[PDB]
Amino acid sequence: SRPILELKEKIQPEILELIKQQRLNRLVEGTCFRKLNARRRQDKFWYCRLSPNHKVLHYGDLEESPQGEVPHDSLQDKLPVADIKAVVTGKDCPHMKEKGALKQNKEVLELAFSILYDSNCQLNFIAPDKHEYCIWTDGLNALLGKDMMSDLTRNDLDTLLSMEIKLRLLDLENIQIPDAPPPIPKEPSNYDFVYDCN
Amino acid sequence: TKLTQNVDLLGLLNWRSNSQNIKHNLKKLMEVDGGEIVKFLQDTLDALFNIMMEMSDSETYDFLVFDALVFIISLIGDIKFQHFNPVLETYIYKHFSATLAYVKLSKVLNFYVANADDSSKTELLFAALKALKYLFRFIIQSRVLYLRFYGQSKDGDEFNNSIRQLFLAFNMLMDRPLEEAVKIKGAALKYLPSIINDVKLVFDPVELSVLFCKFIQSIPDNQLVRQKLNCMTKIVESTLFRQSECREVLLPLLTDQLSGQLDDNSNKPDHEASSQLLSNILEVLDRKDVGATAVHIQLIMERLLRRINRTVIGMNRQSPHIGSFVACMIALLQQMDDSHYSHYISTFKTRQDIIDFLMETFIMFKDLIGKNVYAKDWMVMNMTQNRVFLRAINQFAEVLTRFFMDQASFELQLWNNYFHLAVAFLTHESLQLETFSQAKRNKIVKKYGDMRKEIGFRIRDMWYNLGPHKIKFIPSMVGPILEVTLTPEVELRKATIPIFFDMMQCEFNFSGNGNFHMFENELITKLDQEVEGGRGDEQYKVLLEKLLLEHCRKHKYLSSSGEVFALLVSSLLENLLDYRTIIMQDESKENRMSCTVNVLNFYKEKKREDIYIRYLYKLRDLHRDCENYTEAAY
Amino acid sequence: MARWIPTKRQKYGVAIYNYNASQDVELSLQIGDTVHILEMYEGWYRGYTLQNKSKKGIFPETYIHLKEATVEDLGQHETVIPGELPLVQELTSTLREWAVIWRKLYVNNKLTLFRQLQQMTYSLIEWRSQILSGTLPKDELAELKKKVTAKIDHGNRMLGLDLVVRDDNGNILDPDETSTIALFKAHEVASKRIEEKIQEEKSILQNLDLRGQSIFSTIHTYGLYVNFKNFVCNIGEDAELFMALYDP
Repeated sequence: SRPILELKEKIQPEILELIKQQRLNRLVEGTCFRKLNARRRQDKFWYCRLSPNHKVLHYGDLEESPQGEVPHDSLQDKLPVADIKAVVTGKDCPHMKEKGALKQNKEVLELAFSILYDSNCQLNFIAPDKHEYCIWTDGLNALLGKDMMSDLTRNDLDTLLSMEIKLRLLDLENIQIPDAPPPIPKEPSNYDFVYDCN
Repeated sequence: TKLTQNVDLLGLLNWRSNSQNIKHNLKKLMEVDGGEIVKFLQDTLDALFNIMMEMSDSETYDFLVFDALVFIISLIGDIKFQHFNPVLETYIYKHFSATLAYVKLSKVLNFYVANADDSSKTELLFAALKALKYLFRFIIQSRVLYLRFYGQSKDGDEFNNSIRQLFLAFNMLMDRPLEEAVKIKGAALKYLPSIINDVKLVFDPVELSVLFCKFIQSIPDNQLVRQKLNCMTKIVESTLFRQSECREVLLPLLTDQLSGQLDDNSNKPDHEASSQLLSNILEVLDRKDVGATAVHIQLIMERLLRRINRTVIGMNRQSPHIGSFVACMIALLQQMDDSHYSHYISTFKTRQDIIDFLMETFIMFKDLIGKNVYAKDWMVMNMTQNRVFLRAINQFAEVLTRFFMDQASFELQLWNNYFHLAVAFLTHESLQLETFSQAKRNKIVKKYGDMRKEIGFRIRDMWYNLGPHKIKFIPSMVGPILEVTLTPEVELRKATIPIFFDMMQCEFNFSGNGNFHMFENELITKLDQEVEGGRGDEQYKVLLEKLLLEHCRKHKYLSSSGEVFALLVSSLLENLLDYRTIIMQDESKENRMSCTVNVLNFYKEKKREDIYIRYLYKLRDLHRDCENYTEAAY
Repeated sequence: MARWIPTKRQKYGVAIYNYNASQDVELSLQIGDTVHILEMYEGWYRGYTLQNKSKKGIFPETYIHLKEATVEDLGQHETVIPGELPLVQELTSTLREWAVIWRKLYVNNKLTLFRQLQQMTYSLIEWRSQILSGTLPKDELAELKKKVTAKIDHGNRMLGLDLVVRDDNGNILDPDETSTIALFKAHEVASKRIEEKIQEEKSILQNLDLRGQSIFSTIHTYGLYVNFKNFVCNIGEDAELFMALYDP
């Protein structure tokens, strides 16, 4: 399968592309995110929609919406990407370094992500579980145009690559691909087509 | 499977040495276990047959052999013994040895029929009725065995007569009231065609057919309707592979029952049964080998179509098997030729009755295309229905052109039903519908082409044939024709904008007194609603404008007026184009109000007061979405 | 690159690998590009590709594993066994549309149906592989014809797609506009199988006894396979062990 694997893993471009596209769609659709330590009647649900323009983030101190996102220009409708330095994830989050009343507990370490914008104010966020957290940071890295850091993302990429190479190889069944590609037959150096083109 | 535990079986097999016991053995055969019976079914049959030959004169023994054999075949018909039923027919064709069992058994059963009201022969005749097929396989085989054993049947008259007086026993038994023997009549109807193919070996098909016809006209015509439906159905099942000699003698009587079923208000048992009739008869008549019937197909048309069409006036309800009846007569359409249609479809009674007929058929068609009678999964059946309805309406198109067109001095207004029916049918299965799968376009075009294309060109040649009465018809059809032009198809639309020029030219002739203002007004209206809907596209309006503009160049100054009006149309269009694209692009508020005030202004330009108001209403709807009591008030 | 000829003995254009870009109309050509070649050259072939049935591509014959087979494998008897290989082409086009189905099935988080789709997909590709040849008995051929039609129209039912009838022999004969009423009741058969499946997914994929009852309504003789492993009993003598079925 060595030539087959060469052929397969050489034509990547579109697979990670589509996975990142899906991540982007996930951020655009968005859902109710969690604030910090939503305890004293604080909204553990509030939405953050990536723009239809993909230029603003519809994040705002919205209420406990079990449905999910409510569509409007949120309490903080703007989050341009031109200034998004990064997102601190895990212990790197300032909300994970808080030792005051907002001290995030030990059950939010993987729910730790705060978008770096303005270099001082971080969208100190908490996730409902690991997978959507990884997807959020994935899509944000897609806004940064970098790699996807969900384990399930690499799952999707490998399985799509395997299925795709599976769904191409049909015709060369009963035939082999030499590791060195079979010799290109010497074309007639004259471009002369005795019968017309097409 | 070979060992036997019963004195009775050994005695009956050994009946020849047990001759004093034959009468007693013929009744003790009943208590023999069937499992033991089919161990020596062959020998038991040979025993009984050689009995009722060796003392056929003693009709007591023939009767008891009859009774015992009938009881055995009834027992073998069991699922346990349905595997030895092939063994039983093996005996029939091979191991049978009775040279007069045909005479003897046809005789005994003629007695059973002529004496059916007897309640001791009632069960005997019944049990003979259930297996009539088996019993006269045996008997027709005994007849031919006699033929072989004697070269020629000197009983050649005798047995075929025994059959004929059995016909007459049928007729006299069932001429009696239904109460005594309703179940006997039912079994006769059921298993009588089970034996007609048996007797096809040794009887004339036509004489047999008419003997049954006599039996069936010995019917008092209000007894066991679906049952005789079954009877004829099993009849045409067999015995019709030889079609041209009984088809023409039974279809008389059978269209008799059909026209009785036309509307007797008692079809409620016979609805599905008659549809089944139609089914099997359309099969067999359409069965290529069963027999040529094209002229008899036309006979069927002339004697069954006004019939069944008034009957579907009756069965015009969607909930029942209306769809199955639809399948019936459209199968008829399929199996049939315009040589048959225009023969008398185009040549019915007085023009008023035929136009009433076409009113019926056309409203029915328009009511089937609406609230379609499929599950939407029947694109196959959809296409079938399309083709057959196409066939029917084509025939009605020729009758329209040759009997109600300029041909007729008046009543050019079935054409309303014609055109609108055709369009409403035409308004499904479009290019996006073709676009479901990638092969879907290909699948349809290969297997069906584009039905829409024929539909449209058919209607177009009809339109060109209308000639003057376009004016007398334009406002009625302004709406539908714009839609058919909307169809994503390039070619029908390309042919259809010139039809727009056609009727605006006609109203240009009418513009001597008036103008196409009603035409263009309705056109504009429907244009508004339709482009709101969102079928057409940009290249589409391009085609529209190119065509109509060009055609009006081919015409005069008022066609230049119609040109600038089509220009207004195109402006309108592209306004709706970019309008809707924003409507389904931004989904903000402000851009929506932007485009809507623009188009509103455009109505203001065109003074399309009503629709102008309408989009004013949409716009104020936007403003009290925005609570623009200010703007909403304005 | 001379000598090009319009011919139809080449339909199965076959690649070798992610093809060279040897011509302007050629790429790292897809492995399953059965290319309808409009022009016949000895060492090369250019015509309507599988991805693009509207564009040529000059493909080397050293890479063209040309097959004379057309769509139907019985015209030149390309069938490994008559009356079957229409199955292989329909299954190929089937998976063609399966491509769109699943590529959408990830867009919508419907992963249960999508995964049962995958496992049916693996089952069908392996059945497809075994029936690349005619090795299985024609009993298995018709059985797998039935099952492939079943799963195909099962996907259609799940997705509101077309209905293919003529249950056996390529699902064409009835959809070959032979009649109306036979076709009518055949599409009635189609809806009957529609209801059978759409009611039986929850009966077989979910329930376990109704499926056995439905099977046993078709079969009457049975054999209870009893596999004696080892006997534990303190007898001290020769033991006769009479094993039979009992009805208390």
